[PDB]
Amino acid sequence: MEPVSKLRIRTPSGEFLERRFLASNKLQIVFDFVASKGFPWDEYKLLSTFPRRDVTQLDPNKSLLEVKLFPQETLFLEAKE
Repeated sequence: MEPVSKLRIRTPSGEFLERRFLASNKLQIVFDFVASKGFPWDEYKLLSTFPRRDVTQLDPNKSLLEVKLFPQETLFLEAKE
């Protein structure tokens, strides 16, 4: 058994992208997922619950566990200006 992070990512219009990730995965892997769905890290913020933080500004080589995106997180996509 390993720790898993369950992520839900809300698109600007209100639909949800969902994937489970090993908590050991690097954040890059989460960036890859959103990119794959049309919402790349360089174009869209990934906003967390309070305290608010944009996960696209974190170190992409850090694990989900290290950046505290575990075990369940809903993130909101928002276009970068």
